[PDB]
Amino acid sequence: RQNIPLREILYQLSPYQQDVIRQTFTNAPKTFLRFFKEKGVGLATFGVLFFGIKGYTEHEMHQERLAERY
Amino acid sequence: RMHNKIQLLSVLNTHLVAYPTPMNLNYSWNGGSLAGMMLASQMLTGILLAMHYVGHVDYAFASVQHLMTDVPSGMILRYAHANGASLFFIVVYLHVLRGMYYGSGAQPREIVWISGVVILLVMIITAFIGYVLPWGQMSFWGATVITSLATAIPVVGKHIMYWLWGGFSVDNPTLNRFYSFHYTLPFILAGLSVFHIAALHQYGSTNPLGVNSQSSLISFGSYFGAKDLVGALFLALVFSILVFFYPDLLGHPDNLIPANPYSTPQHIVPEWYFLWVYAILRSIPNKAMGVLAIGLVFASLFAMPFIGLGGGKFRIITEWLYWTFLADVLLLTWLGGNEITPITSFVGQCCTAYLFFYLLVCQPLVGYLETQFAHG
Amino acid sequence: RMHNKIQLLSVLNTHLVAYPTPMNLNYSWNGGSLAGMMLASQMLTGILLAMHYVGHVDYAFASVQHLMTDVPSGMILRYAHANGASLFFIVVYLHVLRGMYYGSGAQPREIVWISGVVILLVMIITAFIGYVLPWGQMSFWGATVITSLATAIPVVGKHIMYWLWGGFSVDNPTLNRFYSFHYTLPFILAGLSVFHIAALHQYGSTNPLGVNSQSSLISFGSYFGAKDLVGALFLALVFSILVFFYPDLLGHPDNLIPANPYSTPQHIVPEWYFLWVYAILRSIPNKAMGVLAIGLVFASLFAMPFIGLGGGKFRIITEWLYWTFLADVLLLTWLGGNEITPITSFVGQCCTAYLFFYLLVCQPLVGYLETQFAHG
Amino acid sequence: NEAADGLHAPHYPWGHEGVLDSYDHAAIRRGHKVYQQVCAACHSMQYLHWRQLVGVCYTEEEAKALAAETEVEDGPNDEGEMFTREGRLFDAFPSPYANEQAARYANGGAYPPDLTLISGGRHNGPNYIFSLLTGYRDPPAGISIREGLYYNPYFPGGAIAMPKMLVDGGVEYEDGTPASASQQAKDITTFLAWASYPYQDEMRVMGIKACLMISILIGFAAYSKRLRWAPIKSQRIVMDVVN
Amino acid sequence: TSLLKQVALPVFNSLATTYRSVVGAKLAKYGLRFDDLQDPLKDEDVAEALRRLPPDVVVARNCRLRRALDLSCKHEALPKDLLEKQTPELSYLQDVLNEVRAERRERAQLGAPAPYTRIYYD
Amino acid sequence: VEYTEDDPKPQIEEDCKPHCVKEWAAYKACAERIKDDTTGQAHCSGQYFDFWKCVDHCAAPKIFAHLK
Amino acid sequence: VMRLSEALYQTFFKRSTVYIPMLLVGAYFSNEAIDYAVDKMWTTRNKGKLFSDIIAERT
Amino acid sequence: PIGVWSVFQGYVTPARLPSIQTLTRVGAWGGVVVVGGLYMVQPWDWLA
Ligand SMILES: CCCCCCCCCCCCCCCCCC(=O)OC[C@H](COP(=O)(O)O)OC(=O)CCCCCCCCCCCCCCCCC
Ligand code: HEC
Ligand code: HEM
Ligand code: HEM
Ligand code: HEM
Ligand code: HEM
Ligand SMILES: COC1=C(OC)C(=O)C(C/C=C(\C)CC/C=C(/C)CC/C=C(\C)CC/C=C(\C)CCC=C(C)C)=C(C)C1=O
Ligand SMILES: COC1=C(OC)C(=O)C(C/C=C(\C)CC/C=C(/C)CC/C=C(\C)CC/C=C(\C)CCC=C(C)C)=C(C)C1=O
Ligand SMILES: COC1=C(OC)C(=O)C(C/C=C(\C)CC/C=C(/C)CC/C=C(\C)CC/C=C(\C)CCC=C(C)C)=C(C)C1=O
Ligand SMILES: COC1=C(OC)C(=O)C(C/C=C(\C)CC/C=C(\C)CC/C=C(\C)CC/C=C(/C)CCC=C(C)C)=C(C)C1=O
Repeated sequence: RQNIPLREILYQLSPYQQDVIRQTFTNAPKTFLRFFKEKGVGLATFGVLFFGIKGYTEHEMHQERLAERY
Repeated sequence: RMHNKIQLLSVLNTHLVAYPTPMNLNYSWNGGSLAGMMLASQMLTGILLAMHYVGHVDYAFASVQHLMTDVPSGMILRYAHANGASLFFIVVYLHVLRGMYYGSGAQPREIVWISGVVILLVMIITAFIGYVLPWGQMSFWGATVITSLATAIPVVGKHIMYWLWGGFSVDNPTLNRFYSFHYTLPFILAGLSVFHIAALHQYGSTNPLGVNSQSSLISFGSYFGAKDLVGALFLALVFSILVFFYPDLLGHPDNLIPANPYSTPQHIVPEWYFLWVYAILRSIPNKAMGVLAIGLVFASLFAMPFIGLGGGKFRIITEWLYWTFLADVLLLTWLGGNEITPITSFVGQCCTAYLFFYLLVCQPLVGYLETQFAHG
Repeated sequence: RMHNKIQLLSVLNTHLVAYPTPMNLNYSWNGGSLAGMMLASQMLTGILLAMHYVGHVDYAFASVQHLMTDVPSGMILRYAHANGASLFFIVVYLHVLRGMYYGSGAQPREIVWISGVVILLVMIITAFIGYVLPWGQMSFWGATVITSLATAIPVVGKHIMYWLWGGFSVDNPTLNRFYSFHYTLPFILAGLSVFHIAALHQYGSTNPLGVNSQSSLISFGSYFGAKDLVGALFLALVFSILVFFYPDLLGHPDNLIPANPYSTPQHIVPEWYFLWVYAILRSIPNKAMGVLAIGLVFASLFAMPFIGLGGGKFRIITEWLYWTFLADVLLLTWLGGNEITPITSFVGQCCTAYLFFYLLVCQPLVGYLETQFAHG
Repeated sequence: NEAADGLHAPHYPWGHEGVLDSYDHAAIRRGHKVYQQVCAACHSMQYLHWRQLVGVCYTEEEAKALAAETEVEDGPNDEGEMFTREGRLFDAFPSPYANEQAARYANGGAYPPDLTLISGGRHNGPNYIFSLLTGYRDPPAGISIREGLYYNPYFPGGAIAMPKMLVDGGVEYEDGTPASASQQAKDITTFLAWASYPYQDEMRVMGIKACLMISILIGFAAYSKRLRWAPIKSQRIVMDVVN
Repeated sequence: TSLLKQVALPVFNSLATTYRSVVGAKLAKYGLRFDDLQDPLKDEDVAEALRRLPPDVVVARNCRLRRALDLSCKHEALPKDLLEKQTPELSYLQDVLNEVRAERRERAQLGAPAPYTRIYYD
Repeated sequence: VEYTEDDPKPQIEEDCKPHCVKEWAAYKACAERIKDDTTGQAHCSGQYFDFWKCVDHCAAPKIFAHLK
Repeated sequence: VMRLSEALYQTFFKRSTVYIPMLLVGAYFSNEAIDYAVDKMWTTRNKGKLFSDIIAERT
Repeated sequence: PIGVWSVFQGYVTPARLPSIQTLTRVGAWGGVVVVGGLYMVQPWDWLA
């Protein structure tokens, strides 16, 4: 099953010799900031393009409705 | 040892229990299990609803109402089916966008991408003919508008239209044949899903790093069963909220009026998951050109594993253009729900042109430039 | 090779083109491909039928009549779907009798036999609830007589019965759920057929000589394609005769009367392929004992690979006893269409006793005596 | 076009809007009485039965007495003829007309639609219904209305065939509530909102239980996921590669 | 085109150096190199170039990929002392791969195919 | 609060009308400017809708305060 | 740090045929408690609006 | 990759492309599809 040549030492601890969810509270703000640091540019360019084009379209639609008035 | 004695134990053990999987898969690799679970949910709730639905134009709406009020747990089943269709499309669309972001269709996984595009086309047809079954105003008039696109084909257009209708208009034979086709096509979806999954198990999954992962593989059953359970519970929360608190949020109020072939609604719109195709169709002032543009969109989806270069995080120009593509498809979704207007026609035309530009110009050429930048 | 580069072509080549098969198989090894062809024909005709059938009381009979006289090619489709059930059962029964004659379920093909027995049970349930659908007198009264036999299990009787009916008698909920269950069960039949064929391919087929045939194997796809085509053409001739010349020969004239819950017909008998079980049930003067005997027949069928010793020729005592068993089963088939008479009750009791005697006493003990005679 | 769209209706503070809130069952009872005395002269509500009002709106005996005051066609008898009888619990609400065509003929060509699902069958359902019932205003300049039609800016197109039907004191409530036009409109809008979603309270109770259970199970499943993945997330790999 | 294509190459070189700076900053946190981003399953020439290599180079490449995948599972980066030593642009594969691709281009002008196929499993 | 047999909604709607004097002025300007029309197509439904949307948004929570 | 007791382990945890009935009785009582809490909160919030409040008021 | 990567890597040459005789004999299947469609539909006045 796909022999891989490799030289290493691997260590593993029992899952009943460590904690489960206690470190999740410590790392939660750091992980939040790291997520937004990594995906900040893409989410921002998505938001700018989508909301800008939607806002321009809705504004010009409102102007079109106003132009039909008497 | 015990699974070595029976074939069915051996196949299940190999492909579900001891299947090697990259250890660094994140939660973007849960869309497939969620899509399979939503297909199973749709099949179960549909089989249960079929015991009370009558596929006749005099009894369809009335049997829907009777199932809603008088059948025990019938409202839960009906709302679960109608909103599980939308959650099925959400999960599948996010799965496809994951594949588009990571370039997962590339070699040696062209068959997986092609069977995926086949699955998505079958899914679209299944949902469209299922929506006609309540026989409301939207159910009648959307089937009228969409099946009237066959007359864009010259010479033999009206003949194919009348052959599909069973008459000169959408009526009872259309509803009966749509019910039979709608009962049938989910089993083809189950077969296609089995083939699609068995195609992926030939080589394995890709990882978020985009590198070869054969040095770091762990068993699927012990590790990714729990990781899939977590995502299934997050999906069950959203499913519960949609079924019990906002059941008609993703629907239309006109489908609660019985069908009238002599008075059309003012705003005929589909379900939300067909709105981008509808915007592509409405943006072009020619029926044949609109149908051709939809066919070219799906041809570009088929041709992705052979024209697409460029993948995940380390290929940064295409990674930035992915978000522009995502904004474009959501703008197409929003534009479909709005009325015809010169500015919406212009913006829809520009958005369709950008979708074609991204699919056919950015993915080959920018991918080739970044391969030359990184390894030239 | 071109088939070595796509995994779909490799599986299809391995299991349909180059699969090694014994070269001395006679024409009694064509039962399985004929059964698969009949299953595919039933699925196609039914999916076509469901586009004109309405699964509601006060519309079902009229929809079948509109199918028969107004739908183009509708009479051919209905008569083909009705007589195809009979031909499907003829072919599957001859297949089972072949396996009984040759000892085909023995080691290592016990999974093949067990999956076959499961397929037969699902076929019986599918055919019964599909026979209820036209909503004639025979449909209603057979569904009444069979489903009101759950009042033999103590305490938990009429609760299960009323939950099956959706009410207090066979009515519109029973028909409406029977339509959904009948549409759904043949896909389970197709999946079980695929699993059944895949279980045989682990070890390959037996031969008429009953010896090891690993030395003399030839390709399936060239030699056994035309051999299956010949038998398929014979089956098509019989099928065409039944559809076009004697379409109502195997049926019952009472099923052309609309169902009346307040008037019962003089003689209530099922279709011919259910008649042997009906004779076993009707011969015993106790409902719970009749259901126990019906369950015991299928339990002895499941236990056949683990108790049955003895195959085809060169095992001549069990070979001769097979013909008494065949006569017994055909006698039970004849007795089910008669009236209840003391002589017919006595003869049916003797036939049921001999059926159990052959299945549970002759096959182990006479087979062991044959092994002690031949190799002792 | 704005005139074809009609005037949008404001958002009123309904007491059943929140996911924690039930219906006002006293208002359903008063809304049904507006239905019997004003609505039902020309509206059918063909998917309601008197059995469904029990435990929501009336007791069994009150609903039986209400149903027994209606004439229901039944048959055929042993002589093959059609007769009439007292309504019962399983009977549906009486329809004022036998068919759509006589309903159109009695109302100038316009068919008054069924009100069982009119609340969920309109955009912004209860608010539109209340504003339509209390909103028969004077037409603006340049808008003329033909005979047989009445102006209502909430109706799309502005020209409705339903006249003003709610009047002050036109219903005598049995709980002492004074019956102005707005109170009658609010009560019948509450009854119609119940008619579109008859199991909203039960659905919300089940949804609260489901959301609580799934939210606890999410934490338990996250715990069991992190327990299984802990020997991998904390493993130590040492190799000779430095790069 | 030749009049403007004389100086279109330094602009290409500047964009390539900026691209490699950004991506190599991204790669160095995982301990990867630019040549580790090439998959033998994705390209049969890379699969051919990888079997032309001495065994210690392949062992080092596998070790780096294993370390990066472990780091990706742990949602971590390399520590500062390891991160300052990372050399993302030290090639081990580009010469062999360039030779393989030149051989394949040479065989194709004479109508010959490459003497290898894709990696086929099962 | 005391519930009245008379309708409180017209009084509340009349009370909110000083809060929307600008839209009323725009509607009256429209009604004056199409006075000499002869084609039968000039109408002032949009400015009318603006004024009544303002009044409705004012008076909506104060209407249900007076109703049981 | 915190650790399951040995004597409580040997009784309700070592065999699955003892663990499963304990699981079912705990499931029953958990469902009863969740039903009680949800119903009490709903009836307290919507007091005076239900049908049973009107019926008990008319006594 | 095999589609456009092969064109960009210079692996698609005239000596590797199929011949004009091969393109003639492969493209002759177009008449088979036309006559198969005419056999299936029979939409002609061609029989006279
Ligand atoms: C006349 C009709 C009136 C209708 C009034 C209601 C219209 C819609 C509500 C108002 C929407 C405007 C603010 C929306 C804020 C949403 C959040 C957001 O953008 O954050 C995403 C995003 C968040 O990034 P993340 O937190 O990294 O995900 O924020 C940005 O990146 C900033 C986005 C700024 C770009 C959009 C600016 C507004 C476009 C208006 C264009 C007008 C063109 C005029 C041309 C004609 C002139 C004559
Ligand atoms: C004079 C007979 C009559 C009475 C009484 C009557 N309606 Fe109307 N109703 C009509 C007609 C006619 C229409 C349809 C008008 C049209 O579509 O142009 C209608 C329409 C409606 C509509 C739908 C409007 C729309 O936009 O589709 C509702 C809701 C409604 N009625 C409710 C009521 C209520 C509540 C009452 C009692 C206060 C009532 N009806 C009493 C004749 C009546
Ligand atoms: C074996 C599988 C299925 C069966 C038997 C089935 C059956 C039915 C039936 C009888 C209805 C009409 C009842 C009603 O309108 O509420 C219906 C509705 C519908 N089905 Fe399914 N279905 C199946 C699977 C699916 C799948 C896979 C989808 C995928 C999107 C789907 C989408 C829909 C939709 C959109 C509706 C319309 C719901 C509405 O608006 O009321 N169904 N289905
Ligand atoms: C009913 C629909 C589908 C089901 C049940 C399904 C199932 C799966 C599953 C279980 C996986 C493995 C893990 C994962 O990536 O989530 C997978 C992977 C994949 N799917 Fe889907 N899928 C469906 C639809 C699609 C569609 C519509 C597409 C594309 C158009 C697609 C393309 C892919 C690809 C390319 C992969 C491999 C991605 C990778 O491993 O990196 N699938 N699918
Ligand atoms: C729709 C129903 C069925 C299908 C499509 C099917 C299909 C097949 C096929 C294709 C074969 C290989 C060719 C042949 O020997 O005929 C086979 C063999 C066999 N089948 Fe069936 N079968 C069906 C029902 C059954 C049933 C009902 C039984 C037993 C109760 C059964 C038991 C067997 C056995 C024992 C063999 C192996 C025979 C031997 O190699 O000696 N099958 N089946
Ligand atoms: C997807 C598969 C199938 C579908 C959709 C289907 C559909 C139908 C329908 C709509 C009817 C009622 C119309 C009529 O009776 O003419 C019917 C009747 C019937 N079905 Fe099928 N069927 C399927 C497969 C089968 C199979 C596999 C069997 C037997 C093993 C079967 C046995 C019957 C029988 C005996 C009747 C009664 C026909 C009569 O007496 O008129 N069906 N089926
Ligand atoms: C690493 O990658 C992988 C995943 O991702 C993390 C996975 O998740 C899975 C597991 C796959 C799942 C859960 C998807 C479900 C699979 C399919 C094929 C969906 C279609 C199947 C259906 C709808 C079954 C329903 C039909 C039935 C039961 C037949 C009818 C019969 C009866 C009702 C009796 C695998 C193997 C995997 O390798
Ligand atoms: C309210 O309503 C409406 C819908 O609905 C919910 C819609 O979706 C759409 C628009 C949807 C689009 C453009 C995407 C989906 C498009 C198509 C063409 C769906 C495919 C269905 C077809 C052609 C019907 C024919 C059915 C067949 C062939 C049965 C399948 C069987 C076999 C192939 C053997 C609109 C406008 C609509 O207003
Ligand atoms: C005249 O009278 C008679 C009939 O009538 C025409 C008959 O046919 C039969 C033949 C029937 C027999 C022997 C029994 C059939 C077997 C079973 C198990 C009964 C059918 C069970 C039902 C309908 C329960 C509901 C279940 C359904 C619909 C499907 C279950 C779903 C799955 C397994 C996935 C006899 C004897 C008969 O004398
Ligand atoms: C002892 O030696 C053997 C035999 O004896 C000589 C056999 O006979 C067979 C099996 C024979 C087979 C598989 C052929 C018979 C056909 C079957 C079972 C299915 C019938 C299907 C037909 C005619 C066409 C169906 C068409 C379609 C389009 C359905 C597919 C659906 C989709 C693609 C969506 C085997 C394996 C064997 O070892």
